Amino acid sequence: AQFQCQDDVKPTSYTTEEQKLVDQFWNESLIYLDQYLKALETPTGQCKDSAQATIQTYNSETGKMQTQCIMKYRDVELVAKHLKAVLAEPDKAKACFDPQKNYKAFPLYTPSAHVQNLSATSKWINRPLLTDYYKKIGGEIGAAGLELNENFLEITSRTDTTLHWTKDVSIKGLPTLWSSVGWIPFYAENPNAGSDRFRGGYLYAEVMGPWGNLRIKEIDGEKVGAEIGMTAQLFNTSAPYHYHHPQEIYMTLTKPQCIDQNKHMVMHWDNNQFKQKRSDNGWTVNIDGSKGKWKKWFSNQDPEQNWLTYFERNAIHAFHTLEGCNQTIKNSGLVTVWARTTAQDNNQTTQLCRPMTGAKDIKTMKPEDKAICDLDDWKP
Ligand SMILES: [Zn+2]
Repeated sequence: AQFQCQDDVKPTSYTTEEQKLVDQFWNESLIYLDQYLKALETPTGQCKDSAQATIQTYNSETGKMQTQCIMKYRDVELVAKHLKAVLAEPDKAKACFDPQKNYKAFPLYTPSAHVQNLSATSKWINRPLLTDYYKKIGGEIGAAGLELNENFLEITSRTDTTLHWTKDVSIKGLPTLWSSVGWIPFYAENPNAGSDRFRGGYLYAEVMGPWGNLRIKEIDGEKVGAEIGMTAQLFNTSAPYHYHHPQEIYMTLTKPQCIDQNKHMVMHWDNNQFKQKRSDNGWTVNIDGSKGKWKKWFSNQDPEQNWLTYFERNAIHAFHTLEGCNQTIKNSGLVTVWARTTAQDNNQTTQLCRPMTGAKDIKTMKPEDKAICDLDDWKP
């Protein structure tokens, strides 16, 4: 196959010792992506040819979760095709791989010196530390960011990968990968993103994609939509309802300490539980989960049974860690393998629903608060 890299992949020359640091990073990236392919393709549940994914946590007509065999989606099928191509000719794919040591698009971080010390590669890349970032920010956002990043290894180690993976894709099994990828405090500076603790207690990283370490633009003239990485959300946080054009996949790694520690919601934009009104080339979606109505929309997440979920375009979704033992545990959270399938078409912006009661209530947003989501049509 023919690989065309993204335009910001620049030729590089490493010393012999530096090349070994890159190579270990690359090798663990390939394990991660091979395990990702196997997680998509290995049959589970009542699916014969691929993994069974939750696509609605509450189907309005059945009052029950709704699933689909994940490789029935053509965009997922193409991710798998492109992963197979990468794994079949990794020397060619490696031309598009870079440790992002001098990446200019935006800042990338390592959680802490403790996490940095997990690999010679991470020490060499020498990303700025999130413990320094959040000490400077201070306040309640900084307090949450310190709590997450000071305890990052413990939070991301409380995982069980034995049932749906054949190798430990967590930070324990792939420490060079998890310590060297670029971590992004995606919500820390977003005043619309809800509570201060959620904003400081959220991180993601991208192994493969238009902003990852592996940045392939096209394979055999096909645009690579795959965008694959990981997320970490501190316990006792709730996110605002989210939506966006790209389809999205989460695989839950955290082993919960109570069945309701980590709850998620995904419901299609046109679900009859919401109120929709046509807007100019879009939809206004009003969400009223008040007075306990939200509870039936949210499902428990775990690495065995409810481990896989796939979000169709503009599906409303949220991750919620306030219930149950979130009020007794410590140094815990929700850690996942994360992906989007169409990162090179339509609007990649992560959209946030907003409180119906105005900006005054952003800092307490939670599933029970009435919200408005301004969805845009995507291109066919
Ligand atoms: Zn999302």
